[PDB]
Amino acid sequence: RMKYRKQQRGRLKGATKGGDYVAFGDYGLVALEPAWITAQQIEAARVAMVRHFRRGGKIFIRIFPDKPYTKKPLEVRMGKGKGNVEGYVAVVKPGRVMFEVAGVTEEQAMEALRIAGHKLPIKTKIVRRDAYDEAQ
Amino acid sequence: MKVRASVKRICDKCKVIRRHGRVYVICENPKHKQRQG
Amino acid sequence: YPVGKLRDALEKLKLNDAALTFEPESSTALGFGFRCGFLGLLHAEIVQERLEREFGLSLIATAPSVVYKVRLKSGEEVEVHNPADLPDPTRIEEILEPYVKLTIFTPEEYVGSLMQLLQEKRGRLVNMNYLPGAQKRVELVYEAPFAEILYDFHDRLKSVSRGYASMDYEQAGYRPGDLVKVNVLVHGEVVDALTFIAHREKAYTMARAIVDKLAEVIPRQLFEVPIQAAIGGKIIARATVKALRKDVLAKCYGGDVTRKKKLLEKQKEGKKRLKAIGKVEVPQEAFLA
Amino acid sequence: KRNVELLATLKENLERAQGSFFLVNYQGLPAKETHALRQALKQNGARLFVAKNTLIRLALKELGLPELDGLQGPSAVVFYEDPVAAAKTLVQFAKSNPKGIPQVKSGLLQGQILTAKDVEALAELPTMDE
Amino acid sequence: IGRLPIPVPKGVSVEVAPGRVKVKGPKGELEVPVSPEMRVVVEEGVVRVERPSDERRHKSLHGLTRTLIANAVKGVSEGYSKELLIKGIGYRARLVGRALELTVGFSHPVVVEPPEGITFEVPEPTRVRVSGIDKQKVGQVAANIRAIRKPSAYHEKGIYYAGEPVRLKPGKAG
Amino acid sequence: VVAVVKLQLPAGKATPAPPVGPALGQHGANIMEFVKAFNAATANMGDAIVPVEITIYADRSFTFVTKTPPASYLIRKAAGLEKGAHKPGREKVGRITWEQVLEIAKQKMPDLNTTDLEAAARMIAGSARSMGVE
Amino acid sequence: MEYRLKAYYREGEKPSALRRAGKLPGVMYNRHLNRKVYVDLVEFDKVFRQASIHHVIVLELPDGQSLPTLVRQVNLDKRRRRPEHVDFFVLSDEPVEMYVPLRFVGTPAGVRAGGVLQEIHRDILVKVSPRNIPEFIEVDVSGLEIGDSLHASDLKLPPGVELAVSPEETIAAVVPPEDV
RNA sequence: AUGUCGGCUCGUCGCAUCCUGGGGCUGAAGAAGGUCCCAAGGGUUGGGCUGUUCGCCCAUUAAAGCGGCACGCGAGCUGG
RNA sequence: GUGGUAAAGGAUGUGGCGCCGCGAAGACAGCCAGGAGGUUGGCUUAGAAGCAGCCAUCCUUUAAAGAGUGCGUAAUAGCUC
Repeated sequence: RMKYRKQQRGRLKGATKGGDYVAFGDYGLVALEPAWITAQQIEAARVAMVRHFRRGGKIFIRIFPDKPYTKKPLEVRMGKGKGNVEGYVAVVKPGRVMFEVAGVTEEQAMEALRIAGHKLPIKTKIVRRDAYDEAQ
Repeated sequence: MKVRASVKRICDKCKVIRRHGRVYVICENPKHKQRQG
Repeated sequence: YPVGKLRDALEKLKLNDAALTFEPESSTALGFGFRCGFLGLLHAEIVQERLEREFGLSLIATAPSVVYKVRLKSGEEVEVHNPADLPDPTRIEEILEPYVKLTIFTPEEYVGSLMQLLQEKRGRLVNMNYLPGAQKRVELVYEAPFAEILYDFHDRLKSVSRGYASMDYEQAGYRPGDLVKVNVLVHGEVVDALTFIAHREKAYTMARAIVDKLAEVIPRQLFEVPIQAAIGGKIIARATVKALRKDVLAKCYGGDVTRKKKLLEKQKEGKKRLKAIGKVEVPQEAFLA
Repeated sequence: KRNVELLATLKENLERAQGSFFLVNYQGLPAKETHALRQALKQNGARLFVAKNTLIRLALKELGLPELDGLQGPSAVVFYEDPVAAAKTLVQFAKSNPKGIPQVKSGLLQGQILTAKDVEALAELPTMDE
Repeated sequence: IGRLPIPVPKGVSVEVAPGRVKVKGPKGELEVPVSPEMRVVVEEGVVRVERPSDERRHKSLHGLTRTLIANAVKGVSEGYSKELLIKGIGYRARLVGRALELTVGFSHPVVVEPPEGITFEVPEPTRVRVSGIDKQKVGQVAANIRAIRKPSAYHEKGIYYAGEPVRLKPGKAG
Repeated sequence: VVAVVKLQLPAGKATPAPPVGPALGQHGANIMEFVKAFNAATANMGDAIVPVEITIYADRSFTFVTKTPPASYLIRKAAGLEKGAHKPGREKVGRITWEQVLEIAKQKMPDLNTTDLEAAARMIAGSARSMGVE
Repeated sequence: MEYRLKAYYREGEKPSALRRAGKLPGVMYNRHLNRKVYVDLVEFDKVFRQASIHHVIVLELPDGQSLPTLVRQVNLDKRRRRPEHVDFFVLSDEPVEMYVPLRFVGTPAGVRAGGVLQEIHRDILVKVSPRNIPEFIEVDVSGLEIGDSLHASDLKLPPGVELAVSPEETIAAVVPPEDV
């Protein structure tokens, strides 16, 4: 997990549309139906990837956790104001592209992606360097 | 051996089969008799 | 194994049949001699049932024991080993076990299926000579451990070869091999420990068995004591007994998640305070033998 | 690619360098069993391509290029495509004649050939072991 | 392609009828029900089945038609029959008259009559094969008599078809 | 009987207890201990797999004049190939030039089918699979 | 090499309707020599994947006219992939937007033994090369070992005479998988 | 004014079955199993303790089900 | 009987799509028969003389070449393509 030194502790809640694009090693996943995504899901992800790639294959990470998440009580009646944290979601609106080479050749990239992105809340699609981009 | 979803073919010689709204995967090996229905 | 009463007319001789007496192991129930189980799987059951519903009373049925001839630095080797004399490895090295080499006469191909079974305790071949006379039958010789051949060798060997040929040990020439130690750490005060030998690391398939005894009705209010298999390294198994507790929060059926929170500390803080006075005293009651 | 490109091309390439090509039904023996006769002229001399094992359609239309003007004494069915031409045929042929005849049950019946210039006779090939 | 040309030599008396084509051989009149939109005509020995259109239905049914009528002609041509092979000493079998002896349920009045064009050739309890005519009711029967004790996934002991080598699992040990 | 079956073994030794065992008496062989003859014959020729097809027969066939060694390891024997005894044969034991390996085919091509023209790099080039030098 | 049927329209409903027809809207533009031109997808899309394409020069043929050009942009969709809007840059005399594919063909030393991975970094570069553009710049290295990453300095430029880039800059890298 | 726990008496219902049936698979020889599938027709006792449902505990038994039903049922009881 | 109420999921459902498959010197499934000889060890040689087990990337037949996938085991042996 990660997110150290936030400057606040109660972000609101929005979400609707945006994103990024390119592969950065060239087999990355990319989300379709957009959602929060907590760090737990990430440890599960990069672990499924790792253990499938000979426990060391090269996984660029990707997105990263930020907005705090909280239920607040235990079942206590709401009234008091909003506090505590336990989730720490990153937001992934569609088109965000998780970055996952491993030089691991062809299918294993694909398959490790199958597991990994299937260890996650949202339906996803597998892609790589393709329609390209350039500027300066 | 109902697994009522999944059904991923594994005996590899395995046959897949629809029939009466079901998807039995019949294999020459008995173990693989998966049935999502 | 008797449970209790020793001697009691050591009915050994009786009438013919590979009799047995004396030479009993201790560990945690002496029981004097542990013989009375020669020949096939019948002579043992028959005799055991004989004095049972004939003369003898409620007897035991423990398995076989060993010796272990460790080699403690500055002289040791033997030192008379006992299912409790475990002096750790401070005795320098080990070298204790009866590596007897028997001659199996398996013909046809009973070897293939048997050769794998003989691996009960890391065995090996010595002289593989094709029997003469003609064919059918055969021969076999290994160096298994008399400790891994005593109990469960014939009834299992006869099934692997349809029950053909025979088998006879030689009990000659000692050996070292891995042994290890396994002691069941009940609650946390450690008692008897039972253990075994850990020779070659076998407690595993036995640890998660002897320990996870479900706890002989040892709940004690709400001790929750965890029964772990303390052999000789941190922890091997992990058997924790269930506590008791009381439907404390069963009268405040109302609102406010604060009320049901108070009637929870008295039960949580208390359960711990108890984990000090008494521990666990559940030995008898038909041990998990 | 699909057409004459994979072996097919060279198939009648070197074979055309000669002028006395031959054919046989040899095949129907276990790989070793007629491996034993998979080096007849190859022992009788060297560099033979006996039992080339192309056949009809694969060479039956490619026989016209070859300009043997009709090697069709064996082209149908099984056809070893064994060239008596690779050797200078004479004494060596017996080393392939005994090899396909003496062996087994129906060791290797011949189809025909184009021995010499004119096509070899179906019987005369059988007739002239040497 | 290979969905139309049926050979029916012999001396057959096949003839079409409104979706209910018929066959008359040496002893059978074995029926051949079919779906009319496919439809067939036959002459001499050539047999001319036809495809109304190529949605998957009509093609697939087409293949039925050719197969089923083919089974008609081949079927009545002899009086078609299926091989069978009991094995494993837990048995006996005998023709008896118009039902089979059998002997393997140990309390064994395991009687079994032929139904129809079926009749039982009892040649050696180690064989006992059954005559019939139409292949599919031959199958209904072979299935019926094979319905009693065929598998023995450990050691061979039961009724069998022509015979697998018969897959096994290792016995009690070894 | 007719144990004249085909059963290869290891060249040049003595007690064949690890290979024989059920490859002799088991089928219906006879006697034992032509250990010496295995020495007396094959301890000499070809450290390149020189086993004599224990032609099963009355009185138990004898040794001497096996058939031939075959295998690539006869067709290119001048080496040994101890490598891989630990690991998957990294490197080493692979060169006495291309050349001593070829000159060794002048007599390392005993009995084989009819006879092909070459037993060097038109077969040692199958030892290209067999060895380490592809 | 392709063509590019011209279209008058500018901005409105039309580009959307055309995408509904499968037909990239696009641009012909160069040093203020301007026109708006509207490509069809599909084959022009294979063309698009032809790698040298979107890099190496591509020709296109508005009605019967001929022009050379090399793509300056491709607006992607974000909601999904697929290109939304191509931008061309036809070549008059001097082009400088040069978007050159590299072909480092590393000699073995790291990936095979130490297991370290040769991660591509910049993939493709920005140099200057008027109508003579070199294809695959080839910078072999046996420095796969040690976890070094050779920078931009080492390319040793073939007659495409310029490094626009600030010299020496991790053009291609290796990263340890678990450090050796 | 919507008499609130528990017991009795009566119940009927569903199935996510405890038994009874019917079948796959096995690391199933047989028997005893394990485990999932189809299965609601019937059956699911007698006690000790406590207000207790709950829970352990004796004796077994084919089993000793889980739930609904205003935590079923006080214009019908008891009221601990 | 979807319509006349639910997801991750899996599915040679089915209709139609734009690429991908012809090798009439004739593929595809079925076949028919041959599936290789030196192609046989590195360690285990208890077996690797492939398909116990921790590398074998080139020549023979060229039908193609299985460095060999598969049964299997002491290997082998006899078995798909």
